This record gives sequence, structure tokens and C-alpha cells, in this order.
Amino acid sequence: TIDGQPLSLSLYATPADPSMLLSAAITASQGGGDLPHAVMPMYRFPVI
Amino acid sequence: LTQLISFLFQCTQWLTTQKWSVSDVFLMTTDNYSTVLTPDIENLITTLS
Repeated sequence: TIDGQPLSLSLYATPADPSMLLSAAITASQGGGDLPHAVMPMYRFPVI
Repeated sequence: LTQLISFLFQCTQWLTTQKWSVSDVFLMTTDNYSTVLTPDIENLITTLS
């Protein structure tokens, strides 16, 4: 203008949106229990 | 062409009604999945065995 102020208005850039935070549960896989060696005892079946 | 347009429109409408994403429907409906041995799959194997 006569005073130095601009006629055409300014551009308003869009701000960035807040992102959505993500989490996860990674999982493991260990081996199972393997059977030991069997020993024969001295007692009968109802006692053992 | 208009069948494809109507299909894409109503699929997008059902998607945004169900509050899912295209990635979510792609997870539930894909066919190009991995072939790697996941620990969850290993746990399923040892449990079901």
C-alpha cells in the first residue's frame, strides 16, 4: 500500500497432525519339558 | 466402470463406518502373507502336538 502493508494476504500452511502411537507385544517360544529316564521302584502300583 | 465405482464407494463407506483402515482389511483379507516361522506358530505347533 502507501504505508508499505501488502495488499495480497499471506499463505497459511497447514500444521502437522498429531500421530497415533503404536505398541506391540512380541512373543517368545521356548522348548517344552522332555521326559527323563524312568527308574523302577520297589513298591506296588497303589503305593507308587 | 460404474459398477467398480459404486463398489469402491460402498466399500469405503462400510470401511469408515466400521472404523477400520485399508491396512486392517488387507490384514483380514489378504492372500500374500508371509512364509516365515512365527513364534506364535511355533507355540501353536508345540501345543497342538
